[PDB]
Amino acid sequence: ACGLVASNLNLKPGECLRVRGEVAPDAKSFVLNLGKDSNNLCLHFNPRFNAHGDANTIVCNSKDGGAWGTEQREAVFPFQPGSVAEVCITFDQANLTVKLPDGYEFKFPNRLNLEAINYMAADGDFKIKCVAFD
Amino acid sequence: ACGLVASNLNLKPGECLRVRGEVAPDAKSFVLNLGKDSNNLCLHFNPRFNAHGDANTIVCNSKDGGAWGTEQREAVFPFQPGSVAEVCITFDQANLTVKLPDGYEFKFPNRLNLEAINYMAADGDFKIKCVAFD
Ligand SMILES: CO[C@@H]1[C@@H](n2cc(-c3nc(Cl)cs3)nn2)[C@@H](O)[C@@H](CO)O[C@@H]1Sc1cc(Br)cnc1C#N
Ligand SMILES: CO[C@@H]1[C@@H](n2cc(-c3nc(Cl)cs3)nn2)[C@@H](O)[C@@H](CO)O[C@@H]1Sc1cc(Br)cnc1C#N
Repeated sequence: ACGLVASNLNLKPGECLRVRGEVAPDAKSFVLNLGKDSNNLCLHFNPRFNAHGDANTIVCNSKDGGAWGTEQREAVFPFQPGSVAEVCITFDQANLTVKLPDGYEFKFPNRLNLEAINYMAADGDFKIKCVAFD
Repeated sequence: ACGLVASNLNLKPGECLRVRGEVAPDAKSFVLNLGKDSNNLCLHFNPRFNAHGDANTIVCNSKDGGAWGTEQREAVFPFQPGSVAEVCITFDQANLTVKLPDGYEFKFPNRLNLEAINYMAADGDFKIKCVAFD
């Protein structure tokens, strides 16, 4: 975790986390992690421009006691090298809902049953401009 | 800090950090810490409504290897219990500049000669709602 790390977030079900940043002009990939701590992530949100054998694909996963879950890939890639992008995340007992920069929404299943999200971390080719907590 | 803790901020000289939060309805005092880590703070920003023998006074200090420096007190207190408040902070080699909710500005000397601020923490009667980087 070499980008921003925030802890003690106490983000509750139905509350909105908003992250705005600028995608690097030569971006390969970037990451937003949410969960309890670095080893227990309800969401690893990983847009891949050209990385790990994916092109223009969002890969999401969970991490439970340091172990990756099953990957989920999306049908849409509303990111552009160089461009500002905002991502909004909420959750309930069943899913996280991720709203992307073109307003497209997808759900990622809530695997860890967290009562609250206490940890967020950013990494890769995305410079954070702001974060809002409900 | 029961409040938000952020690390890897990489805030550079001349960049503006904007922190917006909610002052608790019955607020006694709150803290914003900036520096290298919890033991090495270029700014401990401590508005005291009624705490530690101060009434409606901003106390600022530095912390160097765990040691509190010489306290600085301000003549102005533009905070109200049960309100939103924003503080904006920048620095150079000589001083931090703190801009308060009514636009009042004061300087606090840069005693640790930090060339980046990597650590922020909130504590006490203030819930961080938003953080912006320039
Ligand atoms: C390559 O690693 C990635 C992981 N990764 C990316 C990053 C970073 N990117 C930046 Cl930017 C900064 S840090 N850190 N770890 C992660 O995205 C994971 C999600 O399932 O996929 C593969 S590992 C993996 C997991 C499973 Br399940 C199956 N196959 C593979 C692979 N390959
Ligand atoms: C009381 O403690 C405070 C310190 N403090 C406040 C908090 C918190 N407030 C919240 Cl809300 C959450 S955590 N934690 N530690 C700090 O503000 C310090 C600044 O100089 O003054 C005194 S200690 C001190 C330092 C010096 Br130099 C001289 N006298 C004293 C005292 N007393």
